[PDB]
Amino acid sequence: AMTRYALLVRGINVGGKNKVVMAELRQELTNLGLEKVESYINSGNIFFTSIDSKAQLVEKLETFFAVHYPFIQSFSLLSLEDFEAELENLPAWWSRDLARKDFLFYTEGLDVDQVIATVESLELKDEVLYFGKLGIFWGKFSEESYSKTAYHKYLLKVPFYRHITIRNAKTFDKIGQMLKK
Amino acid sequence: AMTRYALLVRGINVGKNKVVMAELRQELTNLGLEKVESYINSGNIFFTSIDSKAQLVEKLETFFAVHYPFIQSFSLLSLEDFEAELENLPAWWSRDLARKDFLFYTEGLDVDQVIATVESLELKDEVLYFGKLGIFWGKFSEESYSKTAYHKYLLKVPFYRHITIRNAKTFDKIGQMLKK
Amino acid sequence: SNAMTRYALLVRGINVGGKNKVVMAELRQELTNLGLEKVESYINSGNIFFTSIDSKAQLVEKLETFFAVHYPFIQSFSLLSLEDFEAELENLPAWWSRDLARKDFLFYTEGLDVDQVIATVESLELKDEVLYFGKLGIFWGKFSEESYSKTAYHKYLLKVPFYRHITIRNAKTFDKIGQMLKK
Amino acid sequence: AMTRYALLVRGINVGGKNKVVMAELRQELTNLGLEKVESYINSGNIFFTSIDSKAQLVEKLETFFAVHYPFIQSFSLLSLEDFEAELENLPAWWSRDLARKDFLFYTEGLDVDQVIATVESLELKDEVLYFGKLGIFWGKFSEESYSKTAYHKYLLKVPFYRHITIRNAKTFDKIGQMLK
Ligand SMILES: [Cl-]
Ligand SMILES: [Cl-]
Ligand SMILES: [Cl-]
Ligand SMILES: [Cl-]
Ligand SMILES: [Mg+2]
Ligand SMILES: [Mg+2]
Repeated sequence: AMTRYALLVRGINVGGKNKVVMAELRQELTNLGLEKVESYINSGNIFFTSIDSKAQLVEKLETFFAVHYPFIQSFSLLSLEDFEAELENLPAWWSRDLARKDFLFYTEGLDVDQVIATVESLELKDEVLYFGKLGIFWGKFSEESYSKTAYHKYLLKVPFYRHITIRNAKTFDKIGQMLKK
Repeated sequence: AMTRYALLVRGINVGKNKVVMAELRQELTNLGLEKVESYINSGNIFFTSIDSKAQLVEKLETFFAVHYPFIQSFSLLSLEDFEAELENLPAWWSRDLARKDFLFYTEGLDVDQVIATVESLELKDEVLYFGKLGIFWGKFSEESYSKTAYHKYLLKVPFYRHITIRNAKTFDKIGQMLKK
Repeated sequence: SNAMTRYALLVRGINVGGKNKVVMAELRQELTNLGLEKVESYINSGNIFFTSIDSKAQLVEKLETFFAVHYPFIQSFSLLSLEDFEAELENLPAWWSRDLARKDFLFYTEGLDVDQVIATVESLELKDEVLYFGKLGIFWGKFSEESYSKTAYHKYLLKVPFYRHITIRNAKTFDKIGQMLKK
Repeated sequence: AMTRYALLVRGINVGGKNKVVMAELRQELTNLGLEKVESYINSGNIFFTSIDSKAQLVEKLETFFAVHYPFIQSFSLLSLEDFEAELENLPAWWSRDLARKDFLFYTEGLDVDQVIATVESLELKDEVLYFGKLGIFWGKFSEESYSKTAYHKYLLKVPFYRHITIRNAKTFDKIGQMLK
């Protein structure tokens, strides 16, 4: 059955490199046979519909990126049904006005249980996190204490850093909206 | 364009101020720098980037302030910068002086004030030349070394923690790593 | 022989450390040309599923000959049927479903002297861990990340002669293998 | 191409600790994917063949030792081709009947410029040394004068001591033959 997906990528359109023009990428994916292709902002949030199996889509996209955008070396790919399931188990604090709220989306092929063990080893300070099914909800309470959080101090040190796609809560919401189309 | 840089830091891996090179190289890779390499353990890092130098300096300052807060100055220079310096080496820089050091300037340094401070020192059995990236400073003899301004006065200057000192062999190694 | 049987073919050591490269789409096509049917793969670590009515002995010989020519770094493999796997599911340790820090299944490979593997494993001094010898391999649970580096699993498995002749999968992948076989 | 390497370590199998059982280590390295793994004596002379890049092999071995033999903090890793290049430039005195002939092999990551400056600072007596590509050839001529040599009196003082891997000339020769 036709399924809608969100395809999220990291590390693009920053530092004057890894350039991806959204209009071009939407056209490319349309030309590969993905339907109703849309995007949001410029960090790599792509939505499309397909009847192909998830495994087929992952192989297609891996092949496409390896040839045409080889700096895209990880991506998250999740369905409307996956996201709806996540929306049924949101932390109560996720809706509150914390200073910063980020969602760390897992990517295809990620060793999630190892990520969880690594995150669990960090000593958390003025922050709260919850392991969801598509990624990690991670809230930091205050701009006063932000620089002392494990999020701020240690994320660049973790082995999984380039293999997660990080978005703020505003974009997390928008991803859900765009999946419902 | 894609530019190769040397990032040099003072005061690490001595006494404390611990930095594991393999960790730093991976952290800088995560920060977005490419083809990150290091030489020995005193803080000689090489990377490629097409980002503007001003954005590189800001990213690195922010990075060190969180991850290695004892790194409170650094030198950042390009291959092109180094090659320009190599075209105006003092003739004495190639001779067997007892000691030869290069004092690399750091980002944000008030170079004109450094030059005024250094010119105020009474030199003895030594010669120095103000280059574009820093100061070439040769001391002729071990016998006379303890009477040199380099020995007697460098710890007395305000700019000491804001220069990165390397010996001549390491200065050459930095150029070779930039050219790789 | 006599019935169309669904098999899992598991290999170790591929697509890691910048070598031992196997492209899944290529392998699926090549095994289809070899005469295996409905060939599917899970992820990239070497988990292949196929259907065949050929005898297991002939399947093993054909696969050995195939790898020797096409992927000579594949020097052992596990080959098991849906029936085999369902039999293993009837005999899971009670702790295998619990929230241990790490759970792995060490799948035996074709031609392996299982009795030697058992004797070697039994010679190891276990610490914060538990293992059970199943039909298709060894269930091996490690209770905690804080004690993991003191386990025999961690300290000694690179020392054993059988290491390159078992195919290690985590419990989540063990489950996925069963799901892929049952399709 | 398949390349043969020698992997040399120091400080093992002495002083009642730092135990490495050669048969175990050979098996471990085989299990990591290294081929035709062999060893000589018990001081840490291992030989293996691989298609992996030198950089890949260094990282593989560093990671392995840090987890499984953390007292192996340095190592020498050199190819047949490296050794053959060294064999084209042997000192003429290396075949002569000196009382003692040793080779100080450099290790991965060693600050070789530092080592060279430190060694050059020593006052040599009845001995001769030559700086090769892979390390230092160091001959002591006579049993009667051995106790006055810098090799005997000063080597233990150097900061680099635990970061080089010392072999006698017999073992140096054997390393070459095991490389093929
Ligand atoms: Cl965002
Ligand atoms: Cl000043
Ligand atoms: Cl004087
Ligand atoms: Cl020896
Ligand atoms: Mg847990
Ligand atoms: Mg001769």
